[PDB]
Amino acid sequence: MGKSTLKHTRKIQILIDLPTKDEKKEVMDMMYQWRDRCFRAANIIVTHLYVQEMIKDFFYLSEGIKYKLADEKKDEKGILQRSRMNTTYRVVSDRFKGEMPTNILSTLNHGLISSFNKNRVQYWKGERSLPNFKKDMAFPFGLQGISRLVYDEEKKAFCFRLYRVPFKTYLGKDFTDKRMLLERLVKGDVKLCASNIQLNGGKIFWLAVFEIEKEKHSLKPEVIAEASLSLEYPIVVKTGKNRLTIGTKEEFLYRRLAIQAARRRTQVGATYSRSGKGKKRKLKAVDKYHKTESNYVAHRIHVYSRKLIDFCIKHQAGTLILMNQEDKVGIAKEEEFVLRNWSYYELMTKIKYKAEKAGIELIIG
Amino acid sequence: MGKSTLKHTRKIQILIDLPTKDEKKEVMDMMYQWRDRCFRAANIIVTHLYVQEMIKDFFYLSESRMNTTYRVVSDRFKGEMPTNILSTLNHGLISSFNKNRVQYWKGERSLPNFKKDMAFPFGLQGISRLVYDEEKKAFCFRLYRVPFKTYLGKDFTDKRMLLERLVKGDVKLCASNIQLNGGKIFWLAVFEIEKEKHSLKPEVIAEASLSLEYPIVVKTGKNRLTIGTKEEFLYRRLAIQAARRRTQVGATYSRSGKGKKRKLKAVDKYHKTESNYVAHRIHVYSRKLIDFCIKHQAGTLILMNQEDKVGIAKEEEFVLRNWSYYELMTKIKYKAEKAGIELIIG
DNA sequence: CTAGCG
DNA sequence: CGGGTATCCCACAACGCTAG
RNA sequence: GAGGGUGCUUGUACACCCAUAGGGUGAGGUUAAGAAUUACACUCACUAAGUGUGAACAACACAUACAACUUGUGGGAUAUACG
Repeated sequence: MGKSTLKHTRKIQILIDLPTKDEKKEVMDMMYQWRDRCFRAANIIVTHLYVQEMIKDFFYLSEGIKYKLADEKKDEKGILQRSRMNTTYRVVSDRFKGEMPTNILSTLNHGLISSFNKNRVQYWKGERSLPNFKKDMAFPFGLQGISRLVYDEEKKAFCFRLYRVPFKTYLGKDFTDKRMLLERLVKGDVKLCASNIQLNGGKIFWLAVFEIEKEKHSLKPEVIAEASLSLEYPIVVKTGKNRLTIGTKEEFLYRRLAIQAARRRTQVGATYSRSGKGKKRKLKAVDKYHKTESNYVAHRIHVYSRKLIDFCIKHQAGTLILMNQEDKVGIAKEEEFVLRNWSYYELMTKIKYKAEKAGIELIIG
Repeated sequence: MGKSTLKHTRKIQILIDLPTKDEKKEVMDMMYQWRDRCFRAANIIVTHLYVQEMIKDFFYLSESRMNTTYRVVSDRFKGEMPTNILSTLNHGLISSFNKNRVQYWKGERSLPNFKKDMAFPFGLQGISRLVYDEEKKAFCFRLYRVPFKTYLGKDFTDKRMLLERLVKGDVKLCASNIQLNGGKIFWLAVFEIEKEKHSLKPEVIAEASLSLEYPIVVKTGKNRLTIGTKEEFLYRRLAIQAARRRTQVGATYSRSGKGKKRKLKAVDKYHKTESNYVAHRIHVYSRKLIDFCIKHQAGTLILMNQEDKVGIAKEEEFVLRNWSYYELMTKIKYKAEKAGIELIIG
């Protein structure tokens, strides 16, 4: 049987549940410590995974031995004293024990070794650099971190202990969207995957990864929906005599160009702002647009994707084909403006995963 | 007390100085083999040097410092790879590791690794017979027994002048690089140029003029530099003015009877800080003009009146007005006297 | 509840 | 041409069990 | 008046607020000058924001309509700004 669930990530805001300020500050300092140690750990993992492969390659070219990475107790030619994943986990645990819980490591190391194997051939060949994990990386954690999850009616918020630190859930005015999903996890009706935890300027965010089941619709795959993507009209869709124009040039392209105009306005004007105090202070004004472009284009892409899938659903268009997308990709790679200003990879992945969630099969021509 | 010599890097195109195309093809494929060898060797030195330093953390394997790696790579690619290049590369990698050891310890930065398309390093010994050829109308040299001819084309940039001073020896060359991008051979050279003491030459004429869309624009020979732009100087003006208007509106609707000073101190402060803002802006612009004069050894600076009558003027506000503004001229004169620049009112 | 191992 | 950085494309992941 | 704060996260307007926030500072290093002092797109850091109760810059409670809500990690790539 195939996977009946698709992964999803929700942003639930969680707040430290301690009565006083100094205890909250202690928790927050401990979590900044967790983030910093996790980033150091991830660097350590990728370096430690790069090193022994070069040891293998050096030995191979020196004396032609087919050395391999495995437990020597199970392989004659192996160079490692235990399983490789245990090697990286053990070295990182030894270097950083007693500061952050070891499940951050036991869930980070898996993610890094899984990706290193798939980038192995390119690291041997040489078109990729060793990842340089950033300091704002969210530290991942597993289900061993959630315990005693319950609904406390005194506070009307979900309460749990994330590694011996309590947390109430600040769902706010979300009594229908995620309030149900966590209730589904208290009593065992939804599955929670190993999640990530963000820290952004005094607010904690629990990027919970669930497994949302598909939605069985009244779809007729014989009905075919034709969509055309352009930087003049974002989405144009056909279904027999039914057509919906999704988005406008003014709303998407012209807004994005105005936003870039503001960013360039500010970059030009930053030269004569408060100087003599470092680069960060001068470029505070352009820090303001840290992620404004990405967020606006992201929301517009999401709205277009949802409107298109709703178009298919209301017409029961069980199969969607994106017309002539190969030609558009080809011509776009030659013109800088479209590639920079026509986010087609994000729109493509959004449409693919939404259509695969909703049961609409997507074919690209 | 920084280093008296500055380092500049130029990207120049270099061709094989050979008559037949087949010879060029062989030379270029041999250079590609060189690049592959340098890539593998560099990865080996970085990883193995990391291993040797971090040995105590490598317990999970089965059961000077330069020389071991140098001999290993020498037996690795002897004959197929100029050992001078390998020695330069090993020196570079060990130096970089020494510089970044502290960051390597803490887990701050992972191990920097190289690529298939890295430009291979070479010392001064690789380049031989660096002479400027008139018959071939370019610069020619022999990189590891291989003659090579340089291409500048219709290059009006500083590359030709740098090449002339280099072949004349006025500029020292440092550890360079050779890159193979898009079927083209390029030379990434690093030049050690002594910072000649800049002295004010009174013959240099610097013309300072105001404009309608640049706060200060200054001309000096073929070097052109503008200081600021109208929106930059006007943003803060509009911002403070809007703040003053809004604060006035709020105060008029605020609680009265507590004193007129408590009501209009915000307005007085906004006007005063506007004046201080223009003072600081003139200060920075004057500093930039002085730096422009210094950077081109301009001993004489003259500010053009450029007033005229009617024409295009008398309608536009001519941002920065005219040289009658908030002690602008007196400040340029003071800073020039501090720098010894000749100032003649024009 | 946390830490180990593949 | 310097880091640093705003975005684009493009790939991958988001464990599972046992024992003190 | 742009821009922001609170109103779960993102977008649009929204009521209450902050706003010279492209500002006000603080720390370290470097540099120039006889000094005051200046300068650094050097590095780092801090400081404003709904209403009520509350001595409180403690805490708790209440706090918009609409659309969206699969996000993180990494690499490759170009561009803008400045030197």
